[PDB]
Amino acid sequence: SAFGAPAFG
Amino acid sequence: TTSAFGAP
Amino acid sequence: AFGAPAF
Amino acid sequence: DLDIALLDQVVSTFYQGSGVQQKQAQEILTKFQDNPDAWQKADQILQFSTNPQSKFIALSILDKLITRKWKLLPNDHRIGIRNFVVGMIISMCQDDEVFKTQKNLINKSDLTLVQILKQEWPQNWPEFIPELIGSSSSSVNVCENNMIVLKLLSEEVFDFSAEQMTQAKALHLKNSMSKEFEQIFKLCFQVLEQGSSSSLIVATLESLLRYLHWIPYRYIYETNILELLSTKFMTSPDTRAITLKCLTEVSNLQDNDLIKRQTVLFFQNTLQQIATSVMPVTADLKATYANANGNDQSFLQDLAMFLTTYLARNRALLESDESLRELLLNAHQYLIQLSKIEERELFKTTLDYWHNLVADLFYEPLKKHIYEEICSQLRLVIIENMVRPEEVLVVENDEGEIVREFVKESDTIQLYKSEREVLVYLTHLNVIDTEEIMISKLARQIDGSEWSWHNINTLSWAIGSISGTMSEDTEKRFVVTVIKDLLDLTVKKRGKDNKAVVASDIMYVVGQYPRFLKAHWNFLRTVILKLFEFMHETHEGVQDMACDTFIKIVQKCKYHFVIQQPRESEPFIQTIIRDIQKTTADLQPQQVHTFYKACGIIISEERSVAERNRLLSDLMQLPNMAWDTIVEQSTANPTLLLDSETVKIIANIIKTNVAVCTSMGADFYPQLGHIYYNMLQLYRAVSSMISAQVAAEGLIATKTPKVRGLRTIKKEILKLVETYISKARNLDDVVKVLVEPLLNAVLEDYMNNVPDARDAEVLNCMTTVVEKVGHMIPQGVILILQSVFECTLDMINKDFTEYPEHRVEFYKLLKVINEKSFAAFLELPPAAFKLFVDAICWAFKHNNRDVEVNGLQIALDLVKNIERMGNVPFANEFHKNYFFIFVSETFFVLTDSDHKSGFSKQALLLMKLISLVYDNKISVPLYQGTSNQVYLSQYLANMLSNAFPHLTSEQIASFLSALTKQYKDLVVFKGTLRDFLVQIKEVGGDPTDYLFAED
Amino acid sequence: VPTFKLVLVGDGGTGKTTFVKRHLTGEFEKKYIATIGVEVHPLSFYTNFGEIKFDVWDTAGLEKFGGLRDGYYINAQCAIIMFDVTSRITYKNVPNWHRDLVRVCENIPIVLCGNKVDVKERKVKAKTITFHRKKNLQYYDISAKSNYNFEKPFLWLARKLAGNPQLEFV
Amino acid sequence: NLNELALKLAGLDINKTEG
Ligand SMILES: Nc1nc2c(ncn2[C@@H]2O[C@H](COP(=O)(O)OP(=O)(O)OP(=O)(O)O)[C@@H](O)[C@H]2O)c(=O)[nH]1
Ligand SMILES: [Mg+2]
Repeated sequence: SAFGAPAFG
Repeated sequence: TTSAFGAP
Repeated sequence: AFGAPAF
Repeated sequence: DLDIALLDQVVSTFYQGSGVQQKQAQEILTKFQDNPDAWQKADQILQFSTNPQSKFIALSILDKLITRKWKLLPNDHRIGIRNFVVGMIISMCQDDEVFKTQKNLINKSDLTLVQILKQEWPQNWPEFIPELIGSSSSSVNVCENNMIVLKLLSEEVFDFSAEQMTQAKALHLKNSMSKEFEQIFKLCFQVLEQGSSSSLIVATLESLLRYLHWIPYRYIYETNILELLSTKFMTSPDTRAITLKCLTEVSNLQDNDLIKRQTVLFFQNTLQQIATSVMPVTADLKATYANANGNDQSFLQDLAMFLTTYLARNRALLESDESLRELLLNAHQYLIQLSKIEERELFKTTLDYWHNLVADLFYEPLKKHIYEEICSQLRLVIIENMVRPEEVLVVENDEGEIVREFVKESDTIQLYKSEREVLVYLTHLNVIDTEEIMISKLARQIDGSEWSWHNINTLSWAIGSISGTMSEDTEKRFVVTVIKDLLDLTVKKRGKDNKAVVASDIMYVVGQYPRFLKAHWNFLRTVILKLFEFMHETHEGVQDMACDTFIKIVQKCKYHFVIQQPRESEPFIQTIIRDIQKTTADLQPQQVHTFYKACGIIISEERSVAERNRLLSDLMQLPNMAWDTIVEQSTANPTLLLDSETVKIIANIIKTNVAVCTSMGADFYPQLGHIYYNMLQLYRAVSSMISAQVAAEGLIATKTPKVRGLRTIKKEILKLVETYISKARNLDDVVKVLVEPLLNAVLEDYMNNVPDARDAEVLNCMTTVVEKVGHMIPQGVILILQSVFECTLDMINKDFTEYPEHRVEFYKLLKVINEKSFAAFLELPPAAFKLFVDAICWAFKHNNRDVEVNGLQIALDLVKNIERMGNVPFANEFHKNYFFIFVSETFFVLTDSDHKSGFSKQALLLMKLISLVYDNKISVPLYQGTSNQVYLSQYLANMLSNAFPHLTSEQIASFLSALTKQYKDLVVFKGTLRDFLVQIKEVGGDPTDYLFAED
Repeated sequence: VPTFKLVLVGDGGTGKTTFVKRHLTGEFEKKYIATIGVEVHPLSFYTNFGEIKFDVWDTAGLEKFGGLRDGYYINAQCAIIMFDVTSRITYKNVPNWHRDLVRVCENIPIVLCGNKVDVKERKVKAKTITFHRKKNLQYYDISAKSNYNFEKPFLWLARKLAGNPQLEFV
Repeated sequence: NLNELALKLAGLDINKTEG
């Protein structure tokens, strides 16, 4: 979570 | 897409 | 270890 | 803990025992020798042990003490150890049995004394050399061993002092030996001309060999040692090789007619002596080398080294005078004979010189007549020794597939190219002689007098190497003759075995003459069609030959396959594509893929884009129909991928696409688009199946045939995408069409796979994407980091050994991300940037070159990136948070034992970091009106004193002083670092060593 | 049956242990697990003149794991010096390994081996490799991973030690 | 031209027994 949650299309 | 391979 | 300062 | 008798027992067990007990004894010995106070056991061992091996180990412990802590010892101990070592050496010399049978212990003892000399001499032992010289006259054995001592001294001071000593200490010892060499030479010379004992004279010559590396010319040319060497010691069998070695170094030592005549003289004497006392020019060295009496093989090796070295430097000297003509040609005749010896490394040594000679003859053809007989001889020698130009590896990959692949830049291949270059020169020097030799050798294949698979292959390689040398017309007559003879030879030979050999050579030769092929379409077409016919031949190696030759010929002649030739109704590529099912019917998958790749090479030559796409479409018809069928079946059957036969078909479908894409690159786009979305969908499917089974059954599932079949599909898909994107011309379509679905498909899957199902190939695929279009996809780069960073890092941050492939690919990915899209780090939360810095420092600490290079490079690039931002809050905050982290971490790997491969980058990084401060590029204080310069020095001085408490304050100050004055001169800066590296491993280092550059 | 002590030296990660263990088990290890001190491996080769055996002393290349170092070389009857053609510094250290080796064993047959010739980005070019010439060492390009000249070092040594140029592995 | 040579090459057959 340190980089932030990925937003996948 | 045109296929429906799927993972059994 | 991974996070430690070597010195 | 261990007394003398038990140590002797442990030693004896280790060297003469075996198995577990031998292993157990080793660990005892290793602990014993590493004990700081073990050196007090040493002299008792040396005094009382009944084991020479125990004494060897005792001397090693002594060496550790001497090289590291000598200056801590009271002057009583130093003299005591000094006298003991000297006394021990003398005892073993007067003991004749020991002197003969324990050379390794005496050499070890001599080396130990030399270690003392490095500490004490000559400032605390000015009479050593005089004391050595006179002790030589007391005993013939002491005299011999003195030569060994002097030899080791020279090596340690001149040959191996770099990086082992500070530059200052090295200079001190070199100047010391230079000042006293006068009397050393006197002893050496005296022994050489008076000496009776072979072993004494050999030892003397061994020492002289090392002196010659560095001594002033006048000792060599203004004495008459050259005449003594070249006359007296060549007649003697035990001194021949070592004398040649000395003279070889002499040949590597002007406007001076005296030195010229002396250079000629020792060569004249040496050659004369060899012909008289050793062997004539007519001697069959090839057979002589083969029997190999004693050290004759080494002598002939040393002779070739001597002749090639001398002649490469001094040939023009021998040419400028016709009285030396006989000497010149005899020297070269010896070389011709040496070149026939079946010993590759020996042959390569001669070939390097022949290259020098024939090149000179080409650019100076007035000298040509002199060497006509030598060259004619040389043509035959090289032709008969041509090595194969191409090599193939047969390997099983991680999926159990047996894969062919061509070797790149091997020694054999490099040897071929050297041979070719010489033969090309020789062919021009006399094309008639070259042609006559090759034809007559061919005739001796036909009459059977020299027939063999090796000889016909070797001749074929020679013939195929001189394309474009004879002029086009002569080349034509020559190749026609050769192909004619080979065709008749194939008919003449009995057995499918021999026929296949000659046929393969016919195909090799024609593939080497593309100008010949391109000039005659009917013949070129005939060649291709026969290759097609050979693709049905099950005889071993034939189909591989046919496919290899095919793609090799189209590589050179592709243009003639896309245009419509005269007397053709269509470009031949249309003919090839149409019959592709018939032609490739008997081929193995890998071979079929090579065929398709070859067609791809041709189709890329079509300039009309509409027609190129049409050709591509027709080429891919068979795999597309198989693919379309399987796509339809996927709708009708959810368990489709459990059929191993279907998996295998799909694998070959993708491999076919990879093959064509490899050769077509940017032109492959329409075919890629036809399958892209369904392919990505297939990827997620097979990767899910793998991860599911690995989760349920563990790591052993990875070896199962089912999983490996699926992983093959998975890897070939990544390979196809990587292959196109790396070759793409249209970056817009890559970004707008390809990248986003690719990232969604593989990054999410990678993230949710169990660790033992994650393929490192995903990272490598991402590296290619970022390298190509990373500057255009800042949001895509961020998505990559969010998907793979933490989960991959957690796989590789427990130890330094697990998941070795992910480790390498991870830092390759990080490097290109940091290179091409540093903007991604500017938008991310501090906790993650911290993880990024942690990962870099983690790469520093690896004893793994493949990981450590990138770790250093990333750090270098990162500092370069932030410095580039200028006076800006992000840059300034980075400096406060991480400047000293990088400084200390860099200093750590610099001072650690096993990170030497990154030394250059470490030094550069340190220079760069020091530059940031001492060039005032950091606009902000680094501490929580004191200037950053003095806080840096204070930080470093305190850091170094803590890490290395045995260093004096003056050592540290003098070191930091030099460092902060040299951070713009890389070469000097490195030298100062190496000096520091030397001094931190010993006590009592001279702090004035760091003033070496200034004076 | 004669047994010959073979010492195997060279920089860390050059492939000494993976070379030996593949000769022993047929398996190729991907991981780099640094040797500590030395490991002794019996290694037999069946020839056309019977069995020949090597006691392979696989030594540590890393300095911190060096152990007895040149103490391992005593009683050696042959040797292999290994370097990595993907790493220039491993070839640069070849004279150092050779130095320590021949100071203990002055006249044994020695093979120099450039490993990992299967890798695409080769750094130590073939033209550069010449150190063995003046030292009278044999040289081979090898690859423990891709089976290139895999048996050549042992074959050459076996012929030198048995004094039999016709010796073949069967 | 190389018609004669092309014809010869076309006849290349490693399975014929006319050694
Ligand atoms: N590509 C390639 N890799 C190889 C080859 N041979 C060995 N390796 C790899 O290189 C690394 C070398 O491992 P080791 O054999 O343990 O290295 P070493 O020489 O024993 O190092 P030390 O024990 O520290 O002296 C391993 O990760 C191998 O997988 C090769 O021929 N080709
Ligand atoms: Mg090892």
